[PDB]
Amino acid sequence: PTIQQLVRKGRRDKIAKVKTAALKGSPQRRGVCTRVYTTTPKKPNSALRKVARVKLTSQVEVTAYIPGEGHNLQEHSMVLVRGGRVKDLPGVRYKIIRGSLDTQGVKNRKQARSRYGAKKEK
Amino acid sequence: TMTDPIADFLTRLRNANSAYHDEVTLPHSKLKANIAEILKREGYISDYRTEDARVGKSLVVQLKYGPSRERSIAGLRRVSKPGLRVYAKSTNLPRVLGGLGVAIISTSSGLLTDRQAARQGVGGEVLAYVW
Amino acid sequence: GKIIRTTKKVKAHDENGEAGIGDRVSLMETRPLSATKRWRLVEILEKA
Amino acid sequence: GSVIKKRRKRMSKKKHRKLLRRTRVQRRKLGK
RNA sequence: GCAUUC
RNA sequence: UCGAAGGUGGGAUCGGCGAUUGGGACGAAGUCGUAACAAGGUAGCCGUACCGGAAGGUGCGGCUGGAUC
RNA sequence: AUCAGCUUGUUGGUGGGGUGAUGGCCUACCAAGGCGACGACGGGUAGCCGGCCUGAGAGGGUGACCGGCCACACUGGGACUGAGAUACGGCCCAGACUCCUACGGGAGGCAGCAGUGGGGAAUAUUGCACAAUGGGCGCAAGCCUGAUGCAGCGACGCCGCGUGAGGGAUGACGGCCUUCGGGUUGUAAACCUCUUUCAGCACAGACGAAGCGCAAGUGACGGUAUGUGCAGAAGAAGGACCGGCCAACUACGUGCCAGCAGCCGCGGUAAUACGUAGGGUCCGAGCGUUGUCCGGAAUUACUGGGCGUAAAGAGCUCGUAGGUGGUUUGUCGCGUUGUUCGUGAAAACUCACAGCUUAACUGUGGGCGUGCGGGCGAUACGGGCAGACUAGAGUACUGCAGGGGAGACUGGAAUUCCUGGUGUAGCGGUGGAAUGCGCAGAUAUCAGGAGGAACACCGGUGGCGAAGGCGGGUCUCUGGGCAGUAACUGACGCUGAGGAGCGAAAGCGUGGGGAGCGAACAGGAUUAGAUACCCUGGUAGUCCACGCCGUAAACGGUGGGUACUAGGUGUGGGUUUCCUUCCUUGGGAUCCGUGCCGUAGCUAACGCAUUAAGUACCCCGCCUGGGGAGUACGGCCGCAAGG
Ligand SMILES: [Mg+2]
Ligand SMILES: [Mg+2]
Ligand SMILES: [Mg+2]
Ligand SMILES: [Mg+2]
Ligand SMILES: [Mg+2]
Ligand SMILES: [Mg+2]
Ligand SMILES: [Mg+2]
Ligand SMILES: [Mg+2]
Ligand SMILES: [Mg+2]
Ligand SMILES: [Mg+2]
Ligand SMILES: [Mg+2]
Ligand SMILES: [Mg+2]
Ligand SMILES: [Mg+2]
Ligand SMILES: [Mg+2]
Ligand SMILES: [Mg+2]
Ligand SMILES: [Mg+2]
Ligand SMILES: [Mg+2]
Ligand SMILES: [Mg+2]
Ligand SMILES: [Mg+2]
Ligand SMILES: [Mg+2]
Ligand SMILES: [Mg+2]
Ligand SMILES: [Mg+2]
Ligand SMILES: [Mg+2]
Ligand SMILES: [Mg+2]
Ligand SMILES: [Mg+2]
Ligand SMILES: [Mg+2]
Ligand SMILES: [Mg+2]
Ligand SMILES: [Mg+2]
Ligand SMILES: [Mg+2]
Ligand SMILES: [Mg+2]
Ligand SMILES: [Mg+2]
Ligand SMILES: [Mg+2]
Ligand SMILES: [Mg+2]
Ligand SMILES: [Mg+2]
Ligand SMILES: [Mg+2]
Ligand SMILES: [Mg+2]
Ligand SMILES: [Mg+2]
Ligand SMILES: [Mg+2]
Ligand SMILES: [Mg+2]
Ligand SMILES: [Mg+2]
Ligand SMILES: [Mg+2]
Ligand SMILES: [Mg+2]
Ligand SMILES: [Mg+2]
Ligand SMILES: [Mg+2]
Ligand SMILES: [Mg+2]
Ligand SMILES: [Mg+2]
Ligand SMILES: [Mg+2]
Ligand SMILES: [Mg+2]
Ligand SMILES: [Mg+2]
Ligand SMILES: [Mg+2]
Ligand SMILES: [Mg+2]
Repeated sequence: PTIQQLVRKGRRDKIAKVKTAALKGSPQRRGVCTRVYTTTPKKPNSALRKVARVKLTSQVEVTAYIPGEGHNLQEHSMVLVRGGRVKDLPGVRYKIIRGSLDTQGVKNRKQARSRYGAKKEK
Repeated sequence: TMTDPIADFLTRLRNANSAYHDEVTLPHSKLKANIAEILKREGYISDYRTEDARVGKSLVVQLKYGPSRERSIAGLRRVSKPGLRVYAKSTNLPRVLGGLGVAIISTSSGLLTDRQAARQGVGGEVLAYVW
Repeated sequence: GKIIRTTKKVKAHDENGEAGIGDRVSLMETRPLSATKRWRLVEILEKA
Repeated sequence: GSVIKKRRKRMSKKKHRKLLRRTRVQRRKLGK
């Protein structure tokens, strides 16, 4: 565009879609889970994926993935939710932190331990 | 309509230089004459003269091509233009091809090149780049 | 970097009504003579 | 370009016009 | 003339 | 006299829920056709109008981003 | 602007009032103004700044601490005292809440410091001093100071240091691979000597105080920091990653499972991607993850991008604000430029130098502070002002081509119907048939009549028009274009946000008309079906008058104006020179259209190429991944459809 046009209207930057809106600008949000249930991934992949439906202190209902090989969680469990996109799942945007609040660290972990809330063996 | 005689002058020069024309005819203006004088002194053109036409004077610029037909002007750019006019402080004068080209600066002292302007410590309007 | 032309209205005091519509006038700042008014008419410079 | 691009728009428009046909009287009664 | 589908 | 809070009144405006209802997106190996891509077996598409379970059909004007000659 | 009008003490004036002071600040009268697409009035969000983060810069984001302003002090209102008041630990009233009561009435306000409950992913001690610096009162000694100086707690951040150093073999054990040779871990370890930094145990022990009191005592931190001895490698390493980006690979265990993942993608009984182990790599008292901002992203492009076919030129014009401006003389010195002065607080940043054992940190002196204001200088360029000029633009005059538009009248061919001859039994239709029309006289053929619509040949990738568009003839009214001549005006130009007008076909309203054609609608055929294609019919409509509607692949999928940049060759409209018959499509030159082909240059390619998509300048429109969607909501327009 001509300079006159720029002077008249200007440049308008692309608006940024606010990601991870349900955290309300927090790094993590505490939540109580209503359902725990397995879910199917998108067509090329096939698995039973452990997922919880979590009511956050932000007053938003969210679906959260449960990372790790084995979980303790059931209804009314208190979990800490962080951001985390699981490509396979269609609507899932948040992951539950292992090792925080009611969620136990996954048993027999020896590598990547800090990401799964397992203490070092003595 | 005609809106920038100096841009027209530079593009007539550029197009004839591409076509390997030996001469360029222009409608005369005192500002075009002074630019042509600078181009002669800096070695980008061979010579120029003022002739008469039916209604006004004409500028004839003779282009300079070296042995093996090699263009003496590599590039020609209109910098200040109507509306978006460009002015430079004497300390911010533009460099053309890292200093191997010439910037033509209109000054209260007259038309000068970036080199002259910086020595005299004067700024002005940046008319064109030549390299 | 384009030079932009902008126009500002001003309210000026003249005691005698010597400057009519369309005329070119010189003004000088003064203290507040009322809300808005902060200019006085010095000289009607070129009438038209 | 490919007619595919036109065909996508065609379908959406056609379905909208058909929806407007079916709801014409409803839109009048609910717009009053 | 007619000739749908994977 | 001015005057906070309060009362009354008719509107603005921003949302939430709502029997019922509209379309949209996605989903595995469901049902019905086969409309488009080759002249896709009636060239396709654009605007508009009427019609038909559905894709879509037909009229009028337009385009080539249409094959064969 | 999916917020276009708002304002009546409101805009201005005079006489009073009010204040420290000016002023609708207040008030009475008088005038009818004031502010707004350079976004008024609304709606949403937000304390602002020095700075900070990022970035090559421009820019983007941000305002924690530290420093400067502002605002408020349970919520709302008010004034009083005073030099000064949002009066946090003042007052008065009203409200909400807590508390006391003898029920009459009273009393509170941590957004000071510390602390409690609560909310939350998350943020500390109900320390010690006024010794130092600042402040209040006092002549002063002094008193007061949760300002402040320090201490406590949290790897929360930055910086520094340690967890040992030298030597040590063809290279142990053990672990893990294997081609059963071995190879890795690995000089690593064991062992053999060497130094105790930081921690530990003793003994010294501050500076901060040319202070304070001059009475002679006085350091919160603190018996801390820091020195000097002692013992002994002694007490001190973890985290992530290892498919490609991206440094670092093998074995075993499950085999589309369990699981991994930032993206592409890895798991289907042989996985360097899953889990574990060995080995490796990157970092290290930290390492990862999530959230957030900048970068990469030239992906809003000022620096620094685009719109023929990828997303993008408004359907086409006219024109308002605005933007932009040919040649030349003089002048102003507003833009621009030089110089000087003032200012741009400190801190920060940056250069130098110094002080902490180094560093972080701290201090001192420059620069930085891009800006703004004042004085003085320059006048090329932009602009203002006063002139001049004719090349742009417009007018005049003389010629010329054209389906440009509007109105009226009118011509013939053909289809259909009607009337009447002649004349029969078929006609009509298809790929093949059947519905259908006939035998009550069709089709066919001849004559006459009616009526409506479209105009064969001319007629073309030809002409005209802004686009949509425009073809029988005549007449009337009327628009534009081109050439020649320079007679005239003297930059009057270009473009144009909004706005206005025109705008194929379909459609809509009222009144006419209705031959042919023909959505819908019927039958027939085809087919598994056939709401189609094909056949027979057939209503709106197609036509006219006057309105409305405002869309099209409204296309050159190419906005308008101007200048320049090899040619060749058709064709439409003018001028002119030569060859001359003066035959004339003889040929040249020139101006204005319209085609094809081709250079240079451009393009992702296809292609464009003097009629640009080339080289440039001015103005407008438009794009910013695909879907959702040119949809919803709001609004405007419309009779409706819908735009
Ligand atoms: Mg099927
Ligand atoms: Mg409902
Ligand atoms: Mg088909
Ligand atoms: Mg077809
Ligand atoms: Mg078919
Ligand atoms: Mg087709
Ligand atoms: Mg039909
Ligand atoms: Mg058609
Ligand atoms: Mg007074
Ligand atoms: Mg706020
Ligand atoms: Mg950058
Ligand atoms: Mg007082
Ligand atoms: Mg208090
Ligand atoms: Mg007080
Ligand atoms: Mg507190
Ligand atoms: Mg809590
Ligand atoms: Mg003191
Ligand atoms: Mg004293
Ligand atoms: Mg006290
Ligand atoms: Mg590598
Ligand atoms: Mg950028
Ligand atoms: Mg990014
Ligand atoms: Mg681009
Ligand atoms: Mg363009
Ligand atoms: Mg496109
Ligand atoms: Mg166009
Ligand atoms: Mg104008
Ligand atoms: Mg000029
Ligand atoms: Mg102007
Ligand atoms: Mg400073
Ligand atoms: Mg008419
Ligand atoms: Mg008969
Ligand atoms: Mg007959
Ligand atoms: Mg215009
Ligand atoms: Mg417009
Ligand atoms: Mg029509
Ligand atoms: Mg109708
Ligand atoms: Mg009608
Ligand atoms: Mg009618
Ligand atoms: Mg038919
Ligand atoms: Mg109209
Ligand atoms: Mg359109
Ligand atoms: Mg057309
Ligand atoms: Mg278009
Ligand atoms: Mg152009
Ligand atoms: Mg031509
Ligand atoms: Mg070409
Ligand atoms: Mg292109
Ligand atoms: Mg869409
Ligand atoms: Mg719509
Ligand atoms: Mg609506």
